[PDB]
Amino acid sequence: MASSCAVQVKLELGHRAQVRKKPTVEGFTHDWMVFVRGPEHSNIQHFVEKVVFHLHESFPRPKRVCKDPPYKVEESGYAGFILPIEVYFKNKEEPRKVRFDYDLFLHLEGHPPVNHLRCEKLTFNNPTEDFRRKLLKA
Amino acid sequence: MASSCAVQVKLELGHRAQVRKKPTVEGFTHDWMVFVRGPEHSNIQHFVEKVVFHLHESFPRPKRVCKDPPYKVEESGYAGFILPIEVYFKNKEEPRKVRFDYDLFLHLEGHPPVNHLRCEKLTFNNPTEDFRRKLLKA
Amino acid sequence: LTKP
Amino acid sequence: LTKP
Repeated sequence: MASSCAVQVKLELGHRAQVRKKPTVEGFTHDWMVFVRGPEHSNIQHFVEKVVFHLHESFPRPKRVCKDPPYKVEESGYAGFILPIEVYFKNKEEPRKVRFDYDLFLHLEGHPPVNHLRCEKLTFNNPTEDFRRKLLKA
Repeated sequence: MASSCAVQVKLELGHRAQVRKKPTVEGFTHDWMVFVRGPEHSNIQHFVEKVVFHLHESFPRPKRVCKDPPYKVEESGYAGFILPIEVYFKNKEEPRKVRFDYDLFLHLEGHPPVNHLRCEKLTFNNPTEDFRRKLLKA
Repeated sequence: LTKP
Repeated sequence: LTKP
């Protein structure tokens, strides 16, 4: 074994938020949608087991898991927050996952809707053969 | 569209030069052996098709091929020279080969027997499936 | 607006 | 020695 391999994949993290016309009963003022995907519709399912979106404690059932695309959550509330996103790979070893602190921000009323995209590069050094294969079918 | 991949492999270029106690008939004074192999006893045959050792015109049949390990030439002579070495890959694309200019150098009598080792790391960005598989069994 |  |  001399041959070394480095694999990169691109994730995208992003979200939409817009002002409701009529606030909800809880006084939710905004509707929003956060998600994770690969670019140009790449099958990230090949190497992603699951994604967990950690909503703020103010949310009931805050820890939201998607095992299958689309990796997203659609919700209503009243303010933005730091939104930890855990992406879990189909990997027998390190890294088993990765954490991002996703700035889920809203805009005030009178301002345009949020439409935010955060591109993220992951690098893997000398994954197993199995994981290298899933990574690269993606 | 998400997975880029890069692969380094190591080669070793190297040579052993040694004075003959008795010169030959043509006035060759040293015996030498140039070679190409992988480090840590790697089997570079998986991605090497063939090695060619371009000997100086002063040799007859100067262009020497090895398709199979060992990739080496053993010869007698009376001086060192620049010794181009082409390594050809089991590759249907670019790069199909690589050329090095090797310093096959001798030491005069009285001096020690030569034993040199040159490292080359090679980089292959986004090879075909087929060659990456070949690259990584080695 | 942000939730602590 | 070396051969050009």
